[PDB]
Amino acid sequence: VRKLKYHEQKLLKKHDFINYKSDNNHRDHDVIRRYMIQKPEDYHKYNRLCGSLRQFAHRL
Amino acid sequence: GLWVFQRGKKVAELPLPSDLDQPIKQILIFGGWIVACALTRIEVWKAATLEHYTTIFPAASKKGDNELTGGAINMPTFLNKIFVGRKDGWVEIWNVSTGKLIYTLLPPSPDCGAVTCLQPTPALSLLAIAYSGGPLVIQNVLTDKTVLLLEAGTDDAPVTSISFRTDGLGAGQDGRKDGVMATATSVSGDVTFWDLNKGGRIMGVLRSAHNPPSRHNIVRGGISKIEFLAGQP
Amino acid sequence: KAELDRIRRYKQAQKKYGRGPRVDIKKLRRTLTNLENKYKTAALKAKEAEILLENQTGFLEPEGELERTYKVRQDEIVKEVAVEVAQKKFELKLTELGPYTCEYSRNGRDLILAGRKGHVATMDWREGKLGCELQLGETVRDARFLHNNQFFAVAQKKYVYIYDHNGVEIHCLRKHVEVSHMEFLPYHFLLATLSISGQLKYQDTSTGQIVAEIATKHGTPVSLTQNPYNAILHIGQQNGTVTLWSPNSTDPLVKLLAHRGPVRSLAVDREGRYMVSTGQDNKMCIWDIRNFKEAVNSYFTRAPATSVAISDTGLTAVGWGTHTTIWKGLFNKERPVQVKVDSPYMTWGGQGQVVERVRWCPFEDILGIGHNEGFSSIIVPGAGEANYDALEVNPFETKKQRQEGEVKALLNKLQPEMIALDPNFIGNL
Amino acid sequence: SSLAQQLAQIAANSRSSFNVKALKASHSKSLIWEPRVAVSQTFAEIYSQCYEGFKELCHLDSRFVPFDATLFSAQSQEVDRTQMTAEENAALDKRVDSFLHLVGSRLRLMPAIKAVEWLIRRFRIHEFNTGTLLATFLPYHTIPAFVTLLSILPVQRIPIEYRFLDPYIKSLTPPPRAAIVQQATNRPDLLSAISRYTLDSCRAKQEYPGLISFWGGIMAEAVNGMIDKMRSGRRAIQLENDHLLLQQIGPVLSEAMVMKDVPGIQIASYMVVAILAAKGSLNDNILTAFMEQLVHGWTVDTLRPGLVCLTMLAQHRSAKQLSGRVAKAVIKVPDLVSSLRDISKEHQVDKLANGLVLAFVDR
Amino acid sequence: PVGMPAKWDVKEARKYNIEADG
Amino acid sequence: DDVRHLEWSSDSRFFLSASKDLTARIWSLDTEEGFVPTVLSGHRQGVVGAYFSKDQETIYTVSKDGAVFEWKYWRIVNKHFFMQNAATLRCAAYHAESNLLVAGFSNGIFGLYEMPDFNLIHTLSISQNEIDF
Amino acid sequence: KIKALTRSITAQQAPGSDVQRAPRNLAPELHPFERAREYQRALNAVKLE
Amino acid sequence: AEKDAEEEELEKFVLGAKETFREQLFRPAWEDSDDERLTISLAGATRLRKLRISESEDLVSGIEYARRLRQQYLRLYPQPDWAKPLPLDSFLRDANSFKV
RNA sequence: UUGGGCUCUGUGGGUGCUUGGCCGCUGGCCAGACCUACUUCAAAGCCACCGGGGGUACCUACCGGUUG
Repeated sequence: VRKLKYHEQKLLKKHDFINYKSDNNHRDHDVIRRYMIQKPEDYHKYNRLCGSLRQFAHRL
Repeated sequence: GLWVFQRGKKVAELPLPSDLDQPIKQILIFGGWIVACALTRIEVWKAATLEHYTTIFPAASKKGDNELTGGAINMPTFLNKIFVGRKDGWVEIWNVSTGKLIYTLLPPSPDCGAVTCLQPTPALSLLAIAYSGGPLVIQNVLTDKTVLLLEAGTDDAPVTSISFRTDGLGAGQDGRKDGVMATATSVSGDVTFWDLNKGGRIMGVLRSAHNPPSRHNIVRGGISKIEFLAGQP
Repeated sequence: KAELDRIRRYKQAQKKYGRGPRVDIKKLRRTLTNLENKYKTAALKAKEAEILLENQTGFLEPEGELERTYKVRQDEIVKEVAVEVAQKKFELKLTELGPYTCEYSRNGRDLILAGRKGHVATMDWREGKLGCELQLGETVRDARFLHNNQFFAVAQKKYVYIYDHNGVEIHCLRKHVEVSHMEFLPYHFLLATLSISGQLKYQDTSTGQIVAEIATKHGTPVSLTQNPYNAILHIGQQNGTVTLWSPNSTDPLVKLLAHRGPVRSLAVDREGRYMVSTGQDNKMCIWDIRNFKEAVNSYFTRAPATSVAISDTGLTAVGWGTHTTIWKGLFNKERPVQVKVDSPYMTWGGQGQVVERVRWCPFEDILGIGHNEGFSSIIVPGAGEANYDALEVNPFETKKQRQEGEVKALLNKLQPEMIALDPNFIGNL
Repeated sequence: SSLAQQLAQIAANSRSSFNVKALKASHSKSLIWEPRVAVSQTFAEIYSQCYEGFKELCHLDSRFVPFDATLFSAQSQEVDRTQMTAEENAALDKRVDSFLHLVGSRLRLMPAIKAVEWLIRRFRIHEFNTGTLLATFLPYHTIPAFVTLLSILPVQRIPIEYRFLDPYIKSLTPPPRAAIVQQATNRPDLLSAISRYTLDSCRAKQEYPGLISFWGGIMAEAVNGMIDKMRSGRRAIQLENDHLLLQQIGPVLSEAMVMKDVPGIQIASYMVVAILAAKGSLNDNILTAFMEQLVHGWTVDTLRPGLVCLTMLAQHRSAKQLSGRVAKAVIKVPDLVSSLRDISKEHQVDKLANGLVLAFVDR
Repeated sequence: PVGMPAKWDVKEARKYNIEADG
Repeated sequence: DDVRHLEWSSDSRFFLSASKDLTARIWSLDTEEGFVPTVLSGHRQGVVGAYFSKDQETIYTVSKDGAVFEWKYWRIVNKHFFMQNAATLRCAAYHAESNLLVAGFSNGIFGLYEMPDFNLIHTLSISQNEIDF
Repeated sequence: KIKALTRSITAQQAPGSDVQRAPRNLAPELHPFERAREYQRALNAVKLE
Repeated sequence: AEKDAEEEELEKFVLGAKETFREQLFRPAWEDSDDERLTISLAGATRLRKLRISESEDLVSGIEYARRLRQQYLRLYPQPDWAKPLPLDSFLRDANSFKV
């Protein structure tokens, strides 16, 4: 994957192999790498407990 | 008795003859035959039915020549035949399917005259017959012509175990040619290897592989058998 | 005298290359005699330019009247066959971490061996270059390369993670949960998955948004492959049916009545002419997949075949139980009525290692078998196409040609709405 | 790193190339040229340079006409080594080894290095036959061509014999025969590998006095160092070490002493036997074996030093009179007492003459 | 280090069985 | 594949194996003269039991996806399932003298069925977790 | 008659030159998606024009 | 003669000569009476299915059976090189030398 | 006690109670052998893990339909 040219980039605007929009700006392993979380599954476990706890605040 | 086991438990017996009084030393299965060699007679059972076939009696000249101390052995491509080594120098060729003494071969160097150990070769139609006076003789047995002659045994300590390697390499001072012999002796615990190509030089000896049979010591050293695990180093 | 044979090469030329019936026949009339003469010489110069091809194909022939091809040992092949590919008959002993899924690239230059207890490794197998060996802990369902040998994707216990050439996790795919089978659409950029709960997920691996999720209704899936010709996608369903799919059609697009038990294994030709599957009812049967017509009275396998994989030429590799057999002439493309192969060809033997996935090299004459004790690699002379085309797929690609081929492929990413049965449908009424 | 070890062993086993970095780095190796000049060089060009050199060597000797027929033929520009079955790679390694035995004398000459540079730059003898190529350049281990060999030599396709050259490959300097002889003492794998070479070139009558003097030198100082190792003074250890020494050296000397048509290596084996009876306290039956074989392998050209070896062997033998064949061929010596007086001006001859004349009493 | 022994695995061998000699 | 269950005869001359693949198999101890050892065909998931009667003609076989088949001589005389909402059949025991089949499930419930013909005696739930044995 | 098919990288670079030799097979079993890749090439042609 | 020397000059220079490069690279005591009376059919047993010449051959004597089974013992194990004097050589091949 | 010492490396056994190597296994093979048959009857349903708030044009799902 060379640095794409002018016409190839504007024919490929949404393209990137590395970041996807589903990857959530790689926030997952910014936090994993920063706080030494030895498993990404434990990231997402903590994430869903954050989500349920915060929607409990919402419905309060 | 001759019991027959499988998986650790007995699955058969074997009918010995009534006329038998001798301890029985060589069990040997080939062809469709189970052949046992006692001390001066050979009892041969048919193996497909475990049923007693005949009993082979060797000739006798001086009441010691009938003794059968080299055992008996089979060649690979020799059909219903068995090769016995006597207390004379003789090795006899017996068609065990029909009982007949078909051929007999005479020792080289008639001062050395009791066959202590014999083994087939990885070559066809050649034997390492092994005499009590020292020589290993290794022979054609349908040309009855010697291929090599070696002086392996001491007169005080002859070869009692002899075993070729069927790996296909091992000899030639780097190790790329076959022809590696192994021999041992009931008097020492040292096994001796022979390159076999040009004239069959020695190449080394494991000294005290097992303990030596020590006079005035209580340990029970010595050797009983050498076998190259066939096809393997 | 010889003009008859000229018309014969004209017949074979417009069979292989003419790609259509022919245009039958005022300004339109002369423009289509123009176009038809240019098409005639285009097919005839392609047929004449077939003589410039470098490599010949491998074979082995029964020179006697009693020596037969399934008896030939690979000591005999490795001795009687050239030393560069006698290098390529290698084995690789890995006992401790599960049965080893294997998969090549599409130039054959790299393989992943995934190990179900966790052990996933990406390598250049010819030069012995271990590009990655990641340990990964928990269980591993499937691994596969993406468009190059530069990114790979592995289906984990819960998600599907994708990784760079150094084995560094670029991202976790969360939207695909308990994916059990994967297939990559290469002319698209379209990572397609079956989960364990029967849900196709068609992603684009270039743009990164999932493009067509469709829950198949047939319960849990038990098989999956991919037609290289159509980009349509064969999932194998445990009522006995090979259910044939697409990102567009939310119904099954065509489902075939294959077997009686769960259909254990699937494969299709790269030319997309035929199909071979096998199930619990131990028959292994083939179809003329264009006409959707079972062309051959079914074969049997001595065990339920956990794998099948068919080659760039006609050889099929069925991996059953603990040893795998190859089969030569199962579907002759040039013959109208398909006859049965009376006897196999090159059985790799059973010595106590259950083969978990068989594969072929795409342009080598080797086969990569994926057993519980690791990866074994055997040589079998007939397989692999001799002549490649380095415009499309290059087994010897430098970094310049990797980067150029990647960006040309991204400029020719087909759209997911372009997938159908007959793929030359574009431009009809 | 189990898979790393198995793939590493596949990669070091790999005799071919599959990326363009290794076609260029593989075609780059050369004796004559530089890397930058050797990369961009086709095989018709190298065949022109070399085959000029092989025309020169075909003028200089005469046994190179069959290698014009095979190895330096006009058709051997297009023989890739790695697309050849193992019968073809075996036969081609036979012709390569016989050619290299034949060349190994004239190897300080640029026509010989041109012919060897065609064998390297096409047939990759530096990648397929490194034992014979190190065995042929190893006598000339002081000339700089041996160091160009040590810069094209692949570090992990070298026999374990020859792996002492690793710091000399690493720092490009020619090794001394102190190092060659020292690892020849410790490794019998090395000392046999030299003597497997030199005897192989003499069954085909392709010897030269640098090979003869080089081999006899290494056997000389090497067997000196081996006897100094094998001494222990513990009786069963020195017995077992004497047997091990005879089993190592034994067959090499047993052909070399009898090789009458090469009087050089005949004299070198006389030399090592004289060292062996002199410093090594070998038994009387062993020394009668050396004397009887010395007596059998006998030439007009090796009369005069062989008599000196009879004086050494008989002098260190502990028993009194000789045995048979020794007395018979020493009868066949023409100028006996005069030659033994000329020897006795510098050696001790009296136990040899005593064993002779006592055996003549017993005839 | 070079020349250390490999681990012993059992080498296969198509050996000759003798029950066809009869 | 794996073999989940083993059930003998009453006279201890035949026994029969409930798979983990899909099938059951009927097997001897010594060679009978009109018997070839044979395979009881397709369920959906894989059999958790395969039990004899008293009269050794009809053979019962109980899969994991709820279905229980009756085979005669070797085809199948009547396959019959039963409904269950979110659970799969994980154990089954058959008393051949009193002709009754219990079946414990993944959701803590067991069903109890008199079976010469499919006929529910009873069912109730004992756990919130699966029934193992 | 056991012949495999053998390739070295000599058919990629003849050694002694730098021509990346590019062989090509024009049998349509290796180049799928004629109408569709030429559609996407044509769409990029209009977008670039 | 069909191939002149000029034509072979042009065949060497133009076409290639790997065929000629390859061609230049590649340069009793006793008798048993039983084996007339030990006839064996070869296609009975599975291990003897594979030492007959053609498919339609069974009736094989003990002599011919001995020859085929010799050829297969050579096939599993070819004949060794050792099976086809000097005082120090005799000293090395004598085991009276190597004592304690 | 006619050498010793550190360090590093390799191989084999051990670190859980001893029932064989392989297969298409009630039998056969470990030198293998034979290779491609046989067929009356597609499928029973349910369930099936994406973090929180929010948008809904297009696609998809589901619900109610509408003509043709």
